[PDB]
Amino acid sequence: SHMAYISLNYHSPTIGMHQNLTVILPEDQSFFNSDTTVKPLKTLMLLHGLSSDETTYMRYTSIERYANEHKLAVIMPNVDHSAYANMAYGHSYYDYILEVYDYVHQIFPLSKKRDDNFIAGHSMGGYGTIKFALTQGDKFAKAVPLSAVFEAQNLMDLEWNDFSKEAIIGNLSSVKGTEHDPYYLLDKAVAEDKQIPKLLIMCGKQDFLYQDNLDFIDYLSRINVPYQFEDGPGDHDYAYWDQAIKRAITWMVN
Amino acid sequence: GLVPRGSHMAYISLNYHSPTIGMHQNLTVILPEDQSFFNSDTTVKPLKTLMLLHGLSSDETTYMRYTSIERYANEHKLAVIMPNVDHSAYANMAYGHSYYDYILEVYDYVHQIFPLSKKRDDNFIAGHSMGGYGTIKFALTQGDKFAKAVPLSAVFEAQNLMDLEWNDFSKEAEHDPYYLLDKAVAEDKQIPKLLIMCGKQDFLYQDNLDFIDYLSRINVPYQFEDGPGDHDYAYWDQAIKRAITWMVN
Ligand SMILES: [Mg+2]
Ligand SMILES: [Mg+2]
Ligand SMILES: [Mg+2]
Repeated sequence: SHMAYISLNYHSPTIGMHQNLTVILPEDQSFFNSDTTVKPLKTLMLLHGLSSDETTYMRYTSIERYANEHKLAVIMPNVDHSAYANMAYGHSYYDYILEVYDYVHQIFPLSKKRDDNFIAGHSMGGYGTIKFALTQGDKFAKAVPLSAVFEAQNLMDLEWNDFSKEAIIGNLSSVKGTEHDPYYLLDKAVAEDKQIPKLLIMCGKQDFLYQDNLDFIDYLSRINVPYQFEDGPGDHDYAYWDQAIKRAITWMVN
Repeated sequence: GLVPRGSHMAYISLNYHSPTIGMHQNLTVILPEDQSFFNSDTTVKPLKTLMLLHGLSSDETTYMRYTSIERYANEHKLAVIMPNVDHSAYANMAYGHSYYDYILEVYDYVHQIFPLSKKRDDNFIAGHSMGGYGTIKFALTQGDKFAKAVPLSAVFEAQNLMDLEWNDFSKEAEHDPYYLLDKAVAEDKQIPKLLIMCGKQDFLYQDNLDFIDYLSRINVPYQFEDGPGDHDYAYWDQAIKRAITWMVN
């Protein structure tokens, strides 16, 4: 089992500026044989939080080692703070992550089947994960929010830069009951009979978001949305996300 | 889903384990951002592709740093593949007789995993110094794979291999362009269109004049472009600009 480690710098049409991506691509024998078709890989979209970039999971966890064991391609895009609340509709975080998805599935040998595509992330990346699970449920078979932001008030506790923080403060009164509120997205997804990915939700018991995580899964239980929840000792850091992403990858592929 | 306006390149660094040499190797790939790559509802448009071979004083980043090749390739919507063929890697490939195998492996791998045209008319090869020697060898033994070949300031023997502080054991431890040329002409093999370049102050200028004289006598067509320049990236920057324009037109 071998992996190709890829760094990609490209101009993003959605954001309108350059963005970096990390891609780890398992080596498959079909990729070296010019006479056979490529065998498409299972693929995880992995979303970092506000103190990270496209290199942090590589540096602060052993994710590549876990992915190599399970022959899992992983896509780690850079996410700028301004993507979440400073951009116009159509040019925001949501659109950008879907652009990354489309681009890497066009240019790399990644499966396009729902059963072969997963999404995961922590903190604001866990907010991203649950938003994509509830709006792009036909795209991802499984979703793993880690130490996730589920509530509007959580947003004021985070490490936003100055320009993004000003947009967060200025639009806070507009989050609840909109497409930016995970609870609203959840209620809507059920109503439109949308596919919801299988959910594995994880949080450490010392995390400042732990109780809001319990509140979210309690609501899931009350509206009969299936999920698995795993907790244990751990805080809001990569010592926990290293352990959690190892467990998540095993769960995803099996 | 939004698609690029105008011409942009993706800059890609790839590290992969090579089945051929059983070692990890770096590649640089510059890949045009074609609109089809951002539209999930269309088939990808395969791109014209250059395999570019650096010399023994370089690595897979040197062309990026010491020329403006990416700017030239962006203008002409050309994908460029720059494998590491550095001095230690080449020494291992030459000893194990795996150099052809490695470059062919790189070719096959990038055409499998990236949206690169597999048609001969869309595939080119180029390189300078020992990479020009390599370009000539691939032109004469793999003429069916490349429509065009551009040797820059080529050497015609692998003596530069010895220009490292090898120990005596390593020093002591069909690769002739002219033999390969005779063979290709005798057997009526396909030879790519040839653009041969060398600067007039290069120590290798006379060796290149000797080679094109032999191509004339043996009736192999070519274009030869020369001018002021020495054996350096000031020359290769200008030469690869010209080569890329020639390749894609
Ligand atoms: Mg973070
Ligand atoms: Mg965060
Ligand atoms: Mg050389």
